Amino acid sequence: MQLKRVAEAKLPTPWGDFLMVGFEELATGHDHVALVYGDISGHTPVLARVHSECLTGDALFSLRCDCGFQLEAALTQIAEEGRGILLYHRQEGRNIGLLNKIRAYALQDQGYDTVEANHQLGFAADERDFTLCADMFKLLGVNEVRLLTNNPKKVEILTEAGINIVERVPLIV
Amino acid sequence: MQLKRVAEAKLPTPWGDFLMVGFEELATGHDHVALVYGDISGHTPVLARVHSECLTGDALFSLRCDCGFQLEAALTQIAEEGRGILLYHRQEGRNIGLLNKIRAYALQDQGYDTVEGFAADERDFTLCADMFKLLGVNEVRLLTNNPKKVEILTEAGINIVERVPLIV
Ligand SMILES: Nc1nc2c(ncn2[C@@H]2O[C@H](COP(=O)(O)CP(=O)(O)OP(=O)(O)O)[C@@H](O)[C@H]2O)c(=O)[nH]1
Ligand SMILES: Nc1nc2c(ncn2[C@@H]2O[C@H](COP(=O)(O)CP(=O)(O)OP(=O)(O)O)[C@@H](O)[C@H]2O)c(=O)[nH]1
Ligand SMILES: [Mg+2]
Ligand SMILES: [Zn+2]
Ligand SMILES: [Zn+2]
Repeated sequence: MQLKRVAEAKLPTPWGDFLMVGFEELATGHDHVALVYGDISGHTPVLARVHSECLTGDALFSLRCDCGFQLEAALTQIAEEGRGILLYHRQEGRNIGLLNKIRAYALQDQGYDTVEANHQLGFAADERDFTLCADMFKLLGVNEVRLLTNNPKKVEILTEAGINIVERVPLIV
Repeated sequence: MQLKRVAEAKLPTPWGDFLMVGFEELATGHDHVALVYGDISGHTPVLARVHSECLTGDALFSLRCDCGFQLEAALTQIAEEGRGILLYHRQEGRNIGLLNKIRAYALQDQGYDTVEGFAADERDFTLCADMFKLLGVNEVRLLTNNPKKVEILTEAGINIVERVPLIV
């Protein structure tokens, strides 16, 4: 356990109420958050989406990526399921940070794609640590998970990070 | 100057392209960002909105506040003006932080209100003044419905020459 559950409140949205849970990294103090829809108790695998924070897409209407659409789509599918979870993993730009993501777009505003745009900035393809997400699930009393994703390689990674993914689920975007 | 302009890229949106500029606090390393629409040069006062980051409202569709609507409304009015700036001031929950904002809602989910162990507003807007300076901006036409904000922001060093109602 690298996180601690520090608080929760009712988050009213156009899909209904979500229980929003605040998490704090024990070692850094960094925050992360989860949105719980419905009753997640029960031996029934829980439908969940692991979303990595993307300021530009998530809040600034960026068309340069589909993060915002994926975010809305996940909440919708979770609402339609009536029971689910969305982990808002606050590791901006694949854990390199917002500023680095901007200077990556700055380089992409020249040609080079995502991969070499980071090797140039000193980072690898993906610098993220999903064990934190596994910790959030644990703190939420969640075991078996039906993961919302269109990338099969993600399931390999998240289960690898310690998440008991018993089933996959495509995202409508 | 407490900030440094570290990078910029084209930010395509449904209103067109914005030049997004990344800023870094010299003392903390914390980031902040600005979105520039059109050509902000010229002695003409610049229309701008100072938005304080609110994760729940800005990205998580929270109805518990109108931060998200204000955010969209500002970008729209700026787009309609054809020249403007939006400062995304990353001081969550009035500078107390996201976690504290959640445990505040937790109390509001109880009895207390938005004023009960921090003050009313812990924010420091001098950083915003710094972003404008780094953007080569002087005179500002501020987008806001709160007149008391103009007093505060000009106080923080922003040459606000006009308050402009933010239509939502
Ligand atoms: N270094 C870069 N990071 C980016 C770029 N565009 C988006 N991102 C970051 O990548 C993260 C999301 O992209 P992923 O491709 O990881 C999407 P997710 O993790 O949600 O995978 P899927 O479920 O398979 O869709 C998110 O944290 C963004 O901030 C880019 O051009 N460069
Ligand atoms: N502690 C609290 N912070 C809040 C609450 N509602 C919003 N906020 C936070 O306050 C910040 C912005 O809200 P304000 O009401 O201060 C809006 P601003 O200061 O930008 O005023 P205007 O220009 O008039 O729009 C933002 O960072 C929010 O996360 C609340 O009930 N309690
Ligand atoms: Mg605001
Ligand atoms: Zn993105
Ligand atoms: Zn808010």
